[PDB]
Amino acid sequence: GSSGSSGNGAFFCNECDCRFSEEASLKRHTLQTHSDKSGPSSG
Ligand SMILES: [Zn+2]
Repeated sequence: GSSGSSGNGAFFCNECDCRFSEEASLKRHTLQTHSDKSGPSSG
């Protein structure tokens, strides 16, 4: 798919499977859901 598409919604989490209408909405999820320090972070 190339630039130009009816209706926004082209942001899907890379780590997990999800969708977000806005970019800001996704970014947050990525952090909250997948905190920068979660994997090696025992807790
Ligand atoms: Zn995610």
